[PDB]
Amino acid sequence: DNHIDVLINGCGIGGAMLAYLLGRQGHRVVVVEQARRERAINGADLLKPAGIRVVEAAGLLAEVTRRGGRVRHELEVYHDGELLRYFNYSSVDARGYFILMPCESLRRLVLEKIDGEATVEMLFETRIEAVQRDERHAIDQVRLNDGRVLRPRVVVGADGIASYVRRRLLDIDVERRPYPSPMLVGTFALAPCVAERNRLYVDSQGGLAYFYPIGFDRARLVVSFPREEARELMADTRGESLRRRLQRFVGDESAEAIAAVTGTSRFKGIPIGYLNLDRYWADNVAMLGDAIHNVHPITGQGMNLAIEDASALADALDLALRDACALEDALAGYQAERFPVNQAIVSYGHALATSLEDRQRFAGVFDT
Ligand SMILES: Cc1cc2nc3c(=O)[nH]c(=O)nc-3n(C[C@H](O)[C@H](O)[C@H](O)COP(=O)(O)OP(=O)(O)OC[C@H]3O[C@@H](n4cnc5c(N)ncnc54)[C@H](O)[C@@H]3O)c2cc1C
Repeated sequence: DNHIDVLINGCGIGGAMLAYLLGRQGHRVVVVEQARRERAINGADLLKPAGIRVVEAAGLLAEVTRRGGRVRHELEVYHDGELLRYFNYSSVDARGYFILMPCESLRRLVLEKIDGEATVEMLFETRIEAVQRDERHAIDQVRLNDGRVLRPRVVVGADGIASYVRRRLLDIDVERRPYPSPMLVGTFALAPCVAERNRLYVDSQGGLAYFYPIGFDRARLVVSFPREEARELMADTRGESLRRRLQRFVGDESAEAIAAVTGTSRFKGIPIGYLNLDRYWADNVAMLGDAIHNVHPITGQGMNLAIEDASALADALDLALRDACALEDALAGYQAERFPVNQAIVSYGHALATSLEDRQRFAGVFDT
């Protein structure tokens, strides 16, 4: 009646994909999102092979490239201007390729599919107000800020790095530790060199610049420098100090990409955390994506891991909701499958970010 299978807090890329996968299975899903639907959150751009498998299982892979997603299989990494590593991800495995696809492009696609799933109801500009638990400490009722009351079998935090579900429903507090270098991303015209190949540049002074195409006709430039330097560089908004700083460690192959940086004003900061929560669930409440882990954005994997979590959670929840197994066993299974994968990328990110300056150490991180 007001009984539903799953109440998903947050309709980000993780939450959307979980809602679609559950809705495809005929589960009764309510998604609560505080923002308006059209609010575009720019975000990560990368899908790695495991994420691509989810997209492919959702029936979405063709539409990803039709909407500007790009299949790639190479990366060059430079340190102090010289090539350190070249990676061909498909040299052994034809499916080793990755995809560049803006988070918001993929989320809009998924939302279009949800629009046709009659068992899913998406509520925008809506928030959870209060919950009630039963004698077994499972949430049994949820009231929303519009006055709507629901009775869900399962509550999911897909609500991102400041997860309400984590903080308020599970009462978990997370220590922060900021990094000393921020990371910022800007969008520019696309140079032939960027269209050709992804190139990452780092230097012994702690500079980083990563150039890669996005969409049909744009390029990203992701940069990082120590905080005060980064501030000075972004202050000069016609961009001359940044172009010059890039020229110190970015060689001729990417000269046109550097010339494409006409200004600094549309650079955006990127969140940087370090987390992998030792529990992904309690009672009938589970979490995914940035609610449970924060990887250094140097890895590129924030969206990708949210999508991998979503798929594993949809599998585990489908089992529970079908009565193939007890919810606690299904949630325990979700955690065992995801935790080691998320942990490895969280460790890898931190190892990469802290080893920039040291050419040998940085190459060693790539290899291991
Ligand atoms: C500009 C930008 C650049 C980025 N670049 C990178 C990068 O280069 N590499 C990288 O690895 N990662 C990057 N990230 C991080 C990456 O986008 C995220 O890791 C990814 O989106 C996580 O997906 P998620 O579904 O878990 O959460 P999110 O995509 O954060 O989605 C959470 C959703 O929950 C909603 N929400 C939050 N609180 C509530 C509430 N109380 N009630 C209801 N709804 C709520 C939010 O509005 C949002 O829609 C970037 C992020 C930003 C914003």
